[PDB]
Amino acid sequence: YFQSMLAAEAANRDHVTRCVAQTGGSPDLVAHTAALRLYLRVPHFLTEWTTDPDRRAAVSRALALDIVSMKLLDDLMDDDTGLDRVELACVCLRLHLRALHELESLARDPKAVTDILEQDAVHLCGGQIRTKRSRATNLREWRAHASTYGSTFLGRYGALAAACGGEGQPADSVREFAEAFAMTITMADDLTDYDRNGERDGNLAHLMRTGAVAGQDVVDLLEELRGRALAAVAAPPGAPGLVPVVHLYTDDVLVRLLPRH
Amino acid sequence: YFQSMLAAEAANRDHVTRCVAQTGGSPDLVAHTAALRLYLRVPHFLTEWTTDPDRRAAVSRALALDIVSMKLLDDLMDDDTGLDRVELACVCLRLHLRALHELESLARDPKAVTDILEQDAVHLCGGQIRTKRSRATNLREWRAHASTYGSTFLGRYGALAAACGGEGQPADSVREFAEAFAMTITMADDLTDYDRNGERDGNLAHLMRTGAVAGQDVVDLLEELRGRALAAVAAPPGAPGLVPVVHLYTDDVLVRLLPRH
Ligand SMILES: CC(C)=CCC/C(C)=C/COP(=O)(O)OP(=O)(O)O
Ligand SMILES: CC(C)=CCC/C(C)=C/COP(=O)(O)OP(=O)(O)O
Repeated sequence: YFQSMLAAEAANRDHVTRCVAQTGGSPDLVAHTAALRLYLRVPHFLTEWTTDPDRRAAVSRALALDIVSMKLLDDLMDDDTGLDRVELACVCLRLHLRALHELESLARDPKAVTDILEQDAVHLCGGQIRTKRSRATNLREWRAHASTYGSTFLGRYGALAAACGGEGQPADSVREFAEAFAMTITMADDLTDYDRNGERDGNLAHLMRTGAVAGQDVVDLLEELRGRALAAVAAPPGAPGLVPVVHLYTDDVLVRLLPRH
Repeated sequence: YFQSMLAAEAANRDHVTRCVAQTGGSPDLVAHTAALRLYLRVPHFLTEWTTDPDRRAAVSRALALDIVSMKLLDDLMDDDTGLDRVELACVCLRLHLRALHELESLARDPKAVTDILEQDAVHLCGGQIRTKRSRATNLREWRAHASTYGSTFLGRYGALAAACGGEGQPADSVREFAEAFAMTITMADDLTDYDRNGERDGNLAHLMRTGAVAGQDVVDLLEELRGRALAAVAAPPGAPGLVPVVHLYTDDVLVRLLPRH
């Protein structure tokens, strides 16, 4: 099942790029949203605890919609991309409105969705505002900024994934996996995004390159995140299928990322 | 009651600027969202058909939240403003999430909100994408672009306003008022926004200044929009309180806007 994954990634990549295009997406944007592999695939992982296949394929795409929406919300603020700003915005909002719509139907408690989304919208947002204001300058201090725009971000789709997955789901363990997994990813993004498009202010790669964070710490943490992640997957019932993934990813930062630095 | 209005504008201006600030709003943004008079006031009009005072004050603020959210969504795409992009985005999303949350509680049919929002999200969005792509060059052709980002935009809060206002509301007449009123506003924005911050491509002011639209047509339409608006206010029960407003505004474009051109 390092198949089931790319099949859902293909299925979610299709649903999204079809909403993107039919809304006025340009050939550079449908193309952009189609190439957001990780985002499109992540939903599959968040719904691993979900039993019925259809409802699984269901919530997997719903999440993929809002996740990309959110993504484009970024690209519009970061402003790098080079795509048109007008589209990025509409399409963003479009996709969202939609995810809300579908997620809202796959819910047991309709009111449930808007709950999760609101619960800490202040943390998620004030956290990414301040994150980019007072750029971090040390681990205990980067792992704090990464705990918001990263951990809490995915934490929520984790919760949604659970509120729309169908009763008998380790509600909070799903979230634990989400929040844990998410950070290993952020480190994966920082350790890579320094080399590729030369970055440096607040970056987790720079802070290592200037004795502001010991490589041994980075690792310690990366190893804790696996621990924390693998822990939540076990929680009963348990998501055997994710055990391989958690390793596959954490092992990838360790193997091909941390070495460059 | 050209009082009840500024009192609700003051009440909605407060609710919003308090969410904006507590989320990380900068002193230039809380200041910006506080000065968005029209947006903050419009909700009051959309809930004129609503009987109970509390639920009215209720849905009036809820709408004010998403309306500003949407506004800032713009400012981020237009990109003019000069505020930080990171905030505009977060705060935007914040405010939204919130409006959804409150509106969602003042609903009879929870699922109802996400319905309205989705119903034509493709029209609202594809409409504002294409609107700015193939910039308009004549009335029958500007009044078409204005029929989306403008009419349908407010049409929806109109519908929400009705789905959260409380049974026994001219569901569709509220929307008629919204969509009608909205366009008179857009003309008010174009007829003014040409002089102020020198604009010209697709602008309803330019197209008059180059024989692409006869002033007599502009007026004909402005007069139809009042007709259409005043019509929906009458629809039973009827919103006597809005009759003065509809005039007050349409009469203002006629009196102090159309003359400059
Ligand atoms: C609060 C909001 C609107 C957040 C933006 C959405 C988000 C968390 C994107 C993840 O990007 P990333 O952190 O994985 O990397 P990159 O900066 O390259 O997109
Ligand atoms: C579809 C989206 C996200 C639309 C933006 C929100 C909106 C309709 C703002 C109204 O602005 P306006 O038309 O009254 O004038 P201005 O361009 O000056 O803000």
